Amino acid sequence: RCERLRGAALRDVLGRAQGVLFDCDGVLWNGERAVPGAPELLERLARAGKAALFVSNNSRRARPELALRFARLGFGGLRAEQLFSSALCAARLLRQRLPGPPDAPGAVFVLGGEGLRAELRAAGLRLAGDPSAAPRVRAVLVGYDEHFSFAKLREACAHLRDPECLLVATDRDPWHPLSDGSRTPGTGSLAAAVETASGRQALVVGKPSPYMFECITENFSIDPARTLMVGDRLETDILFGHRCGMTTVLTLTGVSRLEEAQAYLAAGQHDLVPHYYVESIADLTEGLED
Amino acid sequence: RCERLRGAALRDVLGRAQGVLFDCDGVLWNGERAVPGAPELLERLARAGKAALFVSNNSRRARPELALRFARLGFGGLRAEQLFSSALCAARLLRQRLPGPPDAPGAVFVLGGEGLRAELRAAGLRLAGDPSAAPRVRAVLVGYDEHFSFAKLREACAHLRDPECLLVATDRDPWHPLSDGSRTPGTGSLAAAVETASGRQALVVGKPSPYMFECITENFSIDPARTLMVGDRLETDILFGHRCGMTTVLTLTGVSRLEEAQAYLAAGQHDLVPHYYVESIADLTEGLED
Ligand SMILES: [Mg+2]
Ligand SMILES: [Mg+2]
Repeated sequence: RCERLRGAALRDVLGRAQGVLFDCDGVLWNGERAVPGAPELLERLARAGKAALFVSNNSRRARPELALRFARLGFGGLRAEQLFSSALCAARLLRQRLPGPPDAPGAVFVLGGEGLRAELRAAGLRLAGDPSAAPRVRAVLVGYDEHFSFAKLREACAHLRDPECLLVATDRDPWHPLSDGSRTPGTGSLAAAVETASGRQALVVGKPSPYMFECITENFSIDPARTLMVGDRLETDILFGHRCGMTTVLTLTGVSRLEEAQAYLAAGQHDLVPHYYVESIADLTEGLED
Repeated sequence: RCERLRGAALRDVLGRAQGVLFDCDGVLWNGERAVPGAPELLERLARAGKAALFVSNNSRRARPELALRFARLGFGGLRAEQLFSSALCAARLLRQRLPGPPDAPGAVFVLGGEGLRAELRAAGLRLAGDPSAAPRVRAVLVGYDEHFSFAKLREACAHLRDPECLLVATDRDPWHPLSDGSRTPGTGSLAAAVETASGRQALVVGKPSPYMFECITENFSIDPARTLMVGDRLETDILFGHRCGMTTVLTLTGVSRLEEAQAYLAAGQHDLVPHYYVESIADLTEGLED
């Protein structure tokens, strides 16, 4: 129904909620700059005894470095266990799913940087291109790869020739905004290249995939009916929220515009329609008030 | 109806035809090896006074080097004017369509090698990355780019931010077979990456695009109702043949299997169903016989 969230309703929605899931970029901050009032919403949520957790499709950085951004931008006492990234969760799914014999479960061919590789190793996954004592490659992982090349695409497809080799994508985010006003290509753009050349569909880890929620709920009980999902991207965070059965809030500090959300409601595409919208998440603090 | 082409029917089909359009790879040859009897079909067609022309989605080589392959593999007196490649035709469409003011029609940002660039220049197109006297980039061309990188993908999308900048793809061939038994990623795989990151649909030049036929018929009159289209790929050559209104022949020396064609006929997908099939194009010579 895309309701602007204020007043009596806002107080009710937040009061009933046991917890809040926050996308990060476009939500808490944009580039170098925190959304004013965002850290203090988080303080007021802790103080109201409502759980905050964070869901990021970022596969560029391992958790401990991704956590750094919080403090850097004025988000104080957040513990790394509150942060879930597609990198963390890709590492976890591969451990859960690697198809090979117990004695040698398989190597993962990874398209991604050093942060992503760390997470994978941190989960006990063997990587192709790590020094040998070559091991059979049993999954291809496509992450945000700034050094993506045709040669890598060619290698990924050679591995995927074996149909028992998994294809995994961290996310399908097509592109990402930068401070200046330019976009960077996303993982979804690289996944599309790998899918097309190999003739395969990827297993997607990050939002809007329901697996990202399975990853959050390994370490925490979350009743999605009592949880809010807050994000800036309709096709990522809002869609995620719907598939998980959460009340969705669109914040207008990021990628999607209100026009796009109103378009989808008129088209009846209810999965990409937010329950609520705030101009920025500093607008939710008012509904917690002492 | 997917009829195996022989006997009385074969003699009739070839007798009525004024001309034949041949895909090259998987049709005339595979890798280093000519299909036996293929050069002599071509001799017998000339001798029957039936026109042969050649249609290739190849954007790797400029015409004069692409022509070399013919003689190299025992295809004698073929003149370069009989050969149409997506590279040649991409060069032509860009000249026809570049959106800029008469005094400076615009530079083309190209994802492709030295062969492709030559064709583009040979048509009088200005290239980004050629030395300056930067010129405004008014088209992005995605060809077969063996040196494709994330950095190039990022640059192509920056150009495409301007919506008056054209997106052009030479072809959408996802992958290509090699002698050994491995595939190389196709242009379609790189086009999918560029499309996804930029949020745009490419203008496609090569088969199955109807534009490839417009490109052939600039230099030649072809009555498609009296022309045969022969290829190995259902989704490329057969589909092309259908959209152009030609009688389509599948040859079994290349990518598509007869099973795949029979599947599509049962699914009623008539555009990807060949009129006829031969095991190899050496089987058509018999229907010309003196
Ligand atoms: Mg976001
Ligand atoms: Mg072919």
